[PDB]
Amino acid sequence: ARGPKKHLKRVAAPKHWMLDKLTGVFAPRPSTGPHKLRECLPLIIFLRNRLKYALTGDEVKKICMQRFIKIDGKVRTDITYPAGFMDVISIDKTGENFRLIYDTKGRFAVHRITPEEAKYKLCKVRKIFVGTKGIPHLVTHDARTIRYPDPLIKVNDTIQIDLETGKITDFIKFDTGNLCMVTGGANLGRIGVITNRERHPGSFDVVHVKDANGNSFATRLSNIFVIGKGNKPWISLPRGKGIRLTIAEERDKRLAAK
Amino acid sequence: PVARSWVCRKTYVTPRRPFEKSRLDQELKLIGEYGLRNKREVWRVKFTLAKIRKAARELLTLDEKDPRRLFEGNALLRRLVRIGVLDEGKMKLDYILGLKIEDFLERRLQTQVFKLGLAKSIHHARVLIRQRHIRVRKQVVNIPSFIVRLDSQKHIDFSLRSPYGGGRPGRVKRKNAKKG
RNA sequence: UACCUGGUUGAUCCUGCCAGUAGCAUAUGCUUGUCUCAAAGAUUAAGCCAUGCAUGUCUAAGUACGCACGGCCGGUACAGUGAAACUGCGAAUGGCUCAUUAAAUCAGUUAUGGUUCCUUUGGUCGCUCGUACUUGGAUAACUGUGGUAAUUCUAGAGCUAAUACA
RNA sequence: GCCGGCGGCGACGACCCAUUCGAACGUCUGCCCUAUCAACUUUCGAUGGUAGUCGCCGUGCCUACCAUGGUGACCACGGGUGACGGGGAAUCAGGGUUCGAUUCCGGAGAGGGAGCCUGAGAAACGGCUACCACAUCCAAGGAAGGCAGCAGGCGCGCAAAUUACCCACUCCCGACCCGGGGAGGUAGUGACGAAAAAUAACAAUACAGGACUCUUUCGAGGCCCUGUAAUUGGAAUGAGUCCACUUUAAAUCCUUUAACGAGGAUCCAUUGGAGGGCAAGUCUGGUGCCAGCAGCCGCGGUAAUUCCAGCUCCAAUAGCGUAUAUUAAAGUUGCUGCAGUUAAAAAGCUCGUAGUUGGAUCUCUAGCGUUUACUUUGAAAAAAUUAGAGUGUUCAAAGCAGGCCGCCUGGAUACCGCAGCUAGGAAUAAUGGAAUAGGACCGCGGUUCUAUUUUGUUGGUUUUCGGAACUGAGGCCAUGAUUAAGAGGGACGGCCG
RNA sequence: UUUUCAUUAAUCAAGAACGAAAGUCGGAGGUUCGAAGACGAUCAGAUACCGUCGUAGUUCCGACCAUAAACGAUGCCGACCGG
RNA sequence: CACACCGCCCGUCGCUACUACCGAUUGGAUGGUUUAGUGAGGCCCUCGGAUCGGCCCCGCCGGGGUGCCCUGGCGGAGCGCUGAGAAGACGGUCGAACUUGACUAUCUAGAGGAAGUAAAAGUCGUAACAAGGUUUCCGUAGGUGAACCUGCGGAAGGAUCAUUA
Repeated sequence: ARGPKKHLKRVAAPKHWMLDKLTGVFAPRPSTGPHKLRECLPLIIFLRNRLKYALTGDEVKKICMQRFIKIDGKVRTDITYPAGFMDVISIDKTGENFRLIYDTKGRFAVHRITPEEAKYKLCKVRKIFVGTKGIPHLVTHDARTIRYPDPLIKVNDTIQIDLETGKITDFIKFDTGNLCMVTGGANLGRIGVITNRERHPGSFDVVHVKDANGNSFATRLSNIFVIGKGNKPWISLPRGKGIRLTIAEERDKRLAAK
Repeated sequence: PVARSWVCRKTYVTPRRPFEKSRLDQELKLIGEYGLRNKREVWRVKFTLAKIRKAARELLTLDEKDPRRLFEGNALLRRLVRIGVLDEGKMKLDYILGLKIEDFLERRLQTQVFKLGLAKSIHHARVLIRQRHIRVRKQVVNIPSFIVRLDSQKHIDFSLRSPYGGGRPGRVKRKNAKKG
């Protein structure tokens, strides 16, 4: 069609939001921002559907327009603003801080953090370039362009940024025997340790990840995010420890709890 | 575009040959025994049984160590133990094929209301249920085709409001009491 | 539920089709108590349309000398609500329909190291060695005189704004 | 506010880079019927080359000058399509066949073509400009058109609803918490179709009723059944009427609940059949090969099991006929899986290109190994749909919820042709590794050039080491050709017709 | 056949060779038989069967034509299965 | 043939109904390709300059600086020299559309011509099924109201699986 699309049909929305069929015809339609439309989360969904604070669409803008909600220590009134992976949502009214981490089954989970941990965030560097009198530059997965990076930071490494400033505190290299998390494909939300990468020139690089419970799986390089140094994570994990336990013991656990 | 679902399903299959003695008899025996309204209700239970049997048959063909067969098999058997057409002893997938229409028609609320001695005939039970006299747990049901769960069996009581149970005279008794 | 049954002969065994049997959709007939869910001018004519409506929009924050309102304080440029109009943005989304279209459309897979991109989100914005304590002209709105049988037609005259135009 | 200058919190802006939403051009593989379409394209660009032009860029996109190419029985080109393409739908043993205008994705067009302004984005039509076809007003000078948006009307036809109410929900747009939206929501019409489910149940009477016990029979019972009783009896009740709520933007419907409401419970169940196929009457009136029935075979000509009726019975049941497209039946399109002596069918006969099929045999040193097909694994692959886990919608079709006395939960999982990526296997099937030996493997002679270490650094000559093609010889390989098909060609020998 | 070549094969859209009798063009020759036609019989009628005659043809040389119950109504190549 | 040879059955010609084919009318109708000629409208280029400002020079003149310069009012004209700029015009390009011939898709009335199928009490014969009273059938050729008859060469699906040293 002519020009860009403005709407989004409800059934055409990405599955990990878990919008039901009958509520309406349209969906939230995440607006342009740091994270991709397919792999983000509108605040209207997070507030209304996940935290169960707002009932209707009006209550969400009535919350947001009173400027009670910050994303990465910055006030956002846009109810369809895309907050994606590693983004820290802060409610300073009720003093509640959330980090958006994918759960085992492959969706953003309502994972609370201490206010002391809502100071920094981890970020995967997309590229590294230099320009105009050679001040080198870095670009990350949440589109934060940072000047004068540490020259030890190469492409596909992770960096820890203080949210109040815009400067790198510490960084993790992408090497063998490092804790990573999958952010795309069948294995989305699984945490594990790198074993090796198999470089395919002129094509996608494939990496092999071993889980804590002896489960080994492969994934594309683009869908990898280093979260810890060695085996120890630099952030809190969700309810489960990123362990994909199968339907058999899912049933056994559920029936055991009953 | 409208915010409506069009997910609707047929619950009965008509017979291939419309007029056939031996068959018509067998269906009329089932109606007569369990006071069913019409032959749709017999075909409904045949269709549901057939689908359970087809699920069991297509599970058997997979190998005995397959995770999918194990999980699906256990879930099917659990549900058929839950509804009360099997027991813990006979809880093998092979035995699913050895069920029949009688086993499923026994679990109708109409049948159980008759078998527990609330009603004094198979025809009386269907009326009594439909008239809002019967209730399971604390829920007043008026659905003859309510398939009763094994654990939910031990309490089918008269709905408290009911004249028969609750203790409130109806139109006939009220009218006879006023003209008495 | 991996199914068949009538029909060529005086009778028989075949080839073979016609007829029956069940499902699904469009029409249509007669019948029609309760309750939930629910398709619906596609086929023929992407044939033709009276009438009404379907795209508009203001925050403390671009332009307020409409008394249209009452309010201070009375030598306080501008108390405020705010029609109108200039300015900004939207109107390229949505909805409808299936005429076209046969390696075309389209689907799965890869490429832009061969290109553009409003907007959002980051970066950048005394890095340049050469009236400023704020420069210039107009035009709406408004008032006043009009033309045409006629339209969301507009000419002439008198003022006045900028995040308009310089 | 701080000692006439210096400042904090925003909002509008902004050249350029990154990002998000895209968009546009491409890459590989995949589509229905037609030979009564066999050669097509290149005058006027067809295929490629060099240089430009134009464009946001790559490019015959276009111009100039050259070359003579490019596609095609592996079906080009041309014609047809009651053809928008997919996700899907119906049917169904396994294989398949048929449909997919229609709610999600992509494409296209606003009566037919063409041209353009504005803008980041349009060749926009609820923007403009012209022509073609239709048509509105008119003072005849001129003016104004676009429902394949929602209603509604005409036409067309076998075929399809209200000139309704609201931005409250889901979202979109704007300077914007505040405005607007026939997107969308809610009613009305609605037997397109799908789920649940009324039209009675129980008790008491008599049977020249049935079974069970006693008597050899007759004839004896609160043991269990029975109806064509308008016989007898109170008990239960939704359909309707109609308060009050709840529901809702406001209402409606439903659920909830006062009052009324069942004895031909006249508060009445229909649509098709009753010779066979095929469940049900050789019962009684009427008609007389006339009227009609009959999908097919057949029934009717004065005793009609079949017509028009009465009575009775059967089938499915709030539904059941009839017509027509389509699927199974059809192993009557046959890949699985059919036929071809006589039922329909092997060319009169031989050669022959394309096509298909094809005899034994051979047990790893950052680069490889001779390359595939085949098979197993891995990542990638939109939801909805389909299968399928969990969950008492009061059950179910559904829905994605819910459950416990502020809490503990769920929103799984599988499949996803083909082709393209990834790592194992090496049976099976193609292909080749050395035949006038320029064949492998080893150390040996020289020609040209170069690496950019070196004579602490620096300028001129000559070098080696690091690395190539060309060669004049040499040693070694257990040096190199599998067999010769009751496959086939050819040779020769004596006949034969 | 104690010879040779060493997979060169099988079956075949397109495209080819041949193809009875009759039939059509030109030349040669015409014995017999004989479509057409002329008569004589039989017959209700016979335009046929039977008989007498007879043109084209039947025969040869050079061009065409491409069909038959062109039949074993039975495609070709290869293996196995009784006397 | 089975109603059983008093059987079955073939064609011409005859009446009726329903289909289709051929056909002079160089038949109309609608739509698509195009030879040739014309060319609305935009867009581009080269011009064009209706109008609208500014710079200027004096006439009547205030104040400051020191006859001259800056500073305030106004009117005149210089083809003076700078900017803006509408109508219109040559040329270029995209190009709807129009006039005339040609090619071609479908439907469409048609004098008259010549078929097929169904209708079963029409008429003339009896071709076939028996050795069907001339065995039947195939290919080709000629001739008859009609089935058919005849020549030449085949076939048995014949009425002969056989005929003798």
